[PDB]
Amino acid sequence: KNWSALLTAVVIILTIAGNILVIMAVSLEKKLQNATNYFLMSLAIADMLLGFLVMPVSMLTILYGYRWPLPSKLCAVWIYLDVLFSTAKIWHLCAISLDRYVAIQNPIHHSRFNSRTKAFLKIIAVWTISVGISMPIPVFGLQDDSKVFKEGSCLLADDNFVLIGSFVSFFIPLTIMVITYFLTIKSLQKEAADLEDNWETLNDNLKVIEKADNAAQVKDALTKMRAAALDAGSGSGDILVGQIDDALKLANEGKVKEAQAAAEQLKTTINAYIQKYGQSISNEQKACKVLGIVFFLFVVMWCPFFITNIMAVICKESCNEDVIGALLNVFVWIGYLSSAVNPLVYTLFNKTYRSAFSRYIQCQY
Ligand SMILES: CC(C)COc1ccc(CNC(=O)N(Cc2ccc(F)cc2)C2CCN(C)CC2)cc1
Repeated sequence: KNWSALLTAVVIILTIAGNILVIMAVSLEKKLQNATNYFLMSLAIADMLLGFLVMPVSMLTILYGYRWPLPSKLCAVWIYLDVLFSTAKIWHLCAISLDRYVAIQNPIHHSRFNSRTKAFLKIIAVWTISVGISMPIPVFGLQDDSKVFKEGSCLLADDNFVLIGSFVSFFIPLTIMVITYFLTIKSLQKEAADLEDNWETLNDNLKVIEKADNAAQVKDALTKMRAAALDAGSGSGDILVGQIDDALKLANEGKVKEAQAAAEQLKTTINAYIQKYGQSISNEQKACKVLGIVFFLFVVMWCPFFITNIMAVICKESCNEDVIGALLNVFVWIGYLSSAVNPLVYTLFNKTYRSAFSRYIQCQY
């Protein structure tokens, strides 16, 4: 009746508002300009399109009693959209991890000069592959009207489509995301270990310089310190390398008594920069944790719908399907609420998201 129509109607507007907020935050804040936030904005675009088009149609179908009120030729469109955006999201997320798994493994990943157009084309390519995956739904639904209509109700009825799409769209990106998340935490655990080794090497060679009577000892210690400071090529790694090379210039000239005071000043710079480099890896893994959270939430909230759809294929004879069919009618809306959940996490964890969204609240832009 109507006591559940209101419950399923708030989800649409919450999804719309939250994802429009996310789009505005990504497109407005100058601090979010990188590949990950561009992918998140594309994800928010997909969520906003899903909430603007598919969710209200599903709501009106619910209020009409799970009956299709639109022209019969548009049903194949509806499912297509419901596949086009979600398949994007599960592949957008799967993209991000992969990118963040590989774009950080090059030894100069902590550098500036991010490839904006490269990430833009990556997003376009992910959308293109999602379009290619989603094309069969309308292509084979326009020909056969019994593939998108299951005895008067507009939903996927082809068991082959259900199985393959569940494998292709849902399970494969989920497994890829899990494996890449594990490999990402394993890889990032090594970053914080090499940095500590560089810090220890710098401390050892600074101890060596402080107590010295030779001229080439300074050269050896400064060379070892030069190798340690190189690190992930931040660019201000080279400002520390440049200062070390300045002291190395003093040593190679010959004045030992002058190089030691310089290295003392560089020691203060070294401690400051390492506490800045090791802090950068902390954010590098915090973003990974937040993205893992959003992966988990999306997958878990879309799980029951796929579980029941897979159930409805193989055991079509040895499984009761009286109330189980009605379970899908709320599992689909759990999957829809997965769209609205993401901005909540963004406001819960990412500080810039919190500030921007609070700015837009309480009678303000
Ligand atoms: C041969 C295939 C390409 C044929 O084409 C297919 C492509 C995809 C699938 C599997 N995808 C869905 O079951 N849905 C979309 C989805 C997509 C991705 C996600 F991560 C989450 C949800 C459901 C469609 C029905 N509505 C009501 C809920 C969502 C089925 C067939």
